[PDB]
Order: sequence, then C-alpha cells, then structure tokens
Amino acid sequence: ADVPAGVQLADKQTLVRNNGSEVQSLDPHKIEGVPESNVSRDLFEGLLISDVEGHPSPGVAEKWENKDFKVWTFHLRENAKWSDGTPVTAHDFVYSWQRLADPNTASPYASYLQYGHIANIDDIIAGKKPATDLGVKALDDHTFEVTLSEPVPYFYKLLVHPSVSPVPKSAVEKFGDKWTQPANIVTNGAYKLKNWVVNERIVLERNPQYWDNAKTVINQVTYLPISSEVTDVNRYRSGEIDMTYNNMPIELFQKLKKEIPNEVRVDPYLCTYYYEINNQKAPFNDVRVRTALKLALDRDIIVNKVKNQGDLPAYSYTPPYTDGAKLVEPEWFKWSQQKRNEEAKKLLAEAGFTADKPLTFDLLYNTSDLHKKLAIAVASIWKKNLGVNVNLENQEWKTFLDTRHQGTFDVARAGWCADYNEPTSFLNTMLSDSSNNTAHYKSPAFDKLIADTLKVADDTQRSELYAKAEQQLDKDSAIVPVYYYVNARLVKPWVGGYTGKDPLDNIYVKNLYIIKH
Repeated sequence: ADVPAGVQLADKQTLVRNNGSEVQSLDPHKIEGVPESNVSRDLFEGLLISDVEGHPSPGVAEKWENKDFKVWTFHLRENAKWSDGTPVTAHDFVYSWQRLADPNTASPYASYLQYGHIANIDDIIAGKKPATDLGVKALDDHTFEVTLSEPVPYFYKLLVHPSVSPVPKSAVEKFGDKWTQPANIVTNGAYKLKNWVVNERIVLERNPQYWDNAKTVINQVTYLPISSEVTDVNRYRSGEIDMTYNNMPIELFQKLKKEIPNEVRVDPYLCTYYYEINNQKAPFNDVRVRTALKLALDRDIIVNKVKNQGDLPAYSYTPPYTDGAKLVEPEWFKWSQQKRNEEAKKLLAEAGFTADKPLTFDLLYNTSDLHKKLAIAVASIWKKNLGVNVNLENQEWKTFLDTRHQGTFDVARAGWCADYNEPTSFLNTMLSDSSNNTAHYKSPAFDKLIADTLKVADDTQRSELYAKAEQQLDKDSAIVPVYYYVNARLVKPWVGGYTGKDPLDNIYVKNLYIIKH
C-alpha cells in the first residue's frame, strides 16, 4: 500500500470483506469465480499482478521481454519466497502450468493456456501428449520462458489471473486435496491462511516472507460468505463489515444512495449479466426457441424499472467498452419491445408451441436476493410477453457452477467478468472446446472467426473479427444478454486505497489501509 503523506493510520489494521458465497476451493487450478479469485489474489502471486488502478505490473517477475510476441522471457525477483521461507522459482511455474494443463487436474481454466496459445496445449488437453510437453521451461531458478504457437501481443495481460499462479508441489503431492487446509497450505502472496471455517469465514494474516511485505499495511483480512445482499448491507451498517460484496440489494439501494452517498461506490465494470441457455439440450438446441427468449425479455424493464442501479441494457456478450471492442449494435436492439414480442411469439409458434402445449422449463440461479428478484421479474416478463412458464430453482454457488459444467440444466442466470482487458477474454469462452464453455455452444463458424484473429497482425482487422464473432453468437442466440454491470458496493470512509479505477476490480488487500476513525 502507498499511504498518502499526512493520513493518520488506525492502530488496528484489520479488514472485514463480504465475499458473496462460500468459495469453490482455495486451489488456483480448481476455481473459476469472483469470490474465489478475490481470496486467491491475497494468497498466490503469479508472474504479473494488477496495480491499484488495474494496470498489469510486476509480480514474481520483476522484468520481461518478448521475441516476436511468441517467446516470452520472465526474470523472477531473487527474493520472492513462499510462506515457509523457501524461494519461489521458475521451476514452480513450470510445475504449475503443467498441472493446470493436465486433464487429470480437470481445471475449469485448463483452456486459459489455449487462450494464450502456449505450445502443445491442444494435444495435452486432448490426452494426446503428456503435460510435460507444454511449451514452458525454467532456464535457471530465476528465469521462466514461455513459447507460444503464434504471436500474441497481449499475452502478458493474461498473467494476473489465478489459474497461472504458482502452487507448491510438495504440499500438493504430500497432502492431495487437503493441501489447502491451514495446517498444510504454503502461499507466496501478501497473506497466509489462518482460519477456514466453511460457510462462516476465511481469515488471512500477513505473510512476513512476502517480498513486498514492508509495504503491506493490513495485518488481517476476513472474507465472509454471505449471499444475501440485504444481510451484507445490514452487517456493513451495523459495523461488522468494512466492504460489502459487489452485488447490491433491490430492497435497499435507492435508500442507501440517499442515506450514505459517499459510501456507495459505483464504477465501470467489465462484466455482462445474461441468461445462459444450455445449447445442447432440446428444445434449446432450436435457434427459434433461443431467439424468442432473447427477444421477449424486456431489458428496459429489468435494467431501469426493477433493478435501477446504473446498469446498461446489453445486446452482446463482450461489454462494448472492453479495450479493443468496436461492436455493431443489432437492429433488434433498436426495435420497440412490442415488435420484439411479436417476433418472439411468431418463432415459438413456428417451433411447435401452443397455448395448449406451452414452453415450460427451469431457470436456475445461485442463492441471492438480487438474482431471485431478477429471476421472478424475468419469469413474469416471459409469461406475459411470450406465454412461457418457468420454474425457478436456487442452488448454492459451488453447486450451481458444477451443474452448469455438467449440463444438467435448461436456462441459468450467469455473469462473466474479464480476466484480461481484451475481447477474447470473453470470446474464447464460447469456443467449441473451451473448458469455460458452460453454454455448451459449438459453432465452427464462430471458432474460425476467433482463430483468424491471431492470423492477422492488424488491430483493426482483429476488432472487425471480434465484431463478426459477436454477430455470429447473436445470430445463433447462444445466450440472452441482459445488462452490462456497474461495480456498485459500499466501502467505509476509513478504508483507504480502493480507487474504483480498475474495470476488472482486481483488488489486493496488500494495497489497502485503515484510516484512524
């Protein structure tokens, strides 16, 4: 943290953050969500990290070079250490990226190495070549070299993500899935794990072996798993919580902006809220059905009437303000809702649905005040606008993500936030073989468009190709875009260091501080 000249620090440097749900895991290779990544950033540090405004910056690697954007060489700082005092080396990165790639690990983010195009990853994922053939090597203990199969000028932007953080081989090998328990875990970020009580709290304490430890200010941070946005606000206003999770309750938000204006933080956020359709399950394998659902949903009602927190109605997957997005807004978004409603009804009637034999399916969502209220609203809108019946189902966060991966669903609420600021952080999750493809969408035409993006060495050709890929996705109605998020949360006035400038919201507790109050 960089404490401004003249700020008075609190005697007690402790923080309590709400984190939305119980995490899937603390193992960087077994996680895919925001709550998971929030804790991961304090415990495990990769080659690069985001600074306080979100720019990619030195992490374990203090400097790096590239040759033709295909061979990337990272020079690791000599004093990077694990919490047990042992050196972080380039060998730890070799072991870790191979473990991520290994199909036996079954990481939801195995495809992050395909997104960066690390040599031989397709064959490793497919079981055709062993994980030790991955194109990474330690040239010495402090030098990590990555070889890609084609030029990727934004490659280094990928490296702040938890999936490419190091994991300690000896703990993994000795303890298996219990390696992340407090008694067994070893970490290289600013913090160490002190306590982990499922569905109660995760408590982290400063890691004195962290190379940048002298600049760490917060001594202990607690992450809570509260999924009720009402409860989070209540425990924030009672004094227990210093920073809520960034999901705000419909019940209280309008009141909060008039009661504590200065605590309500609302900033740009590169995330998209949508209804994920299971594209491989009948009758959702019929484009008419998907298009009808997409068109009949009234975004103006959801965004400005029922939620009204500053979100923007969405017509694409990739947020339009992503660095490198130059998207074409489809004509259906400019129509009136009435005209969208008639087109929808026409397509469903064309697909075989009648008043006698209507369309009925499930709408799955993760336990939450906000998502339940939006799902009830969407169910009513679809009932009234298109004659469809929906059965709402809630599941806890970890279970909900597993259900989507299993494909044991019809339609699911969903949100995707960028891992790196560039359109393929979204678009690569819809590739036929992506490990992140919970939509179960498989389009050779879409796949081809993205493959072509690294076959040109031109930024305008790439942007035009991203735009065409979004059009192909839209043409197929793979999903139902609802809104682009804003990052709204409450932050006590005494929490310093949270700028709200990072559109990825990659917060590190090592950057915060508590002002005397």
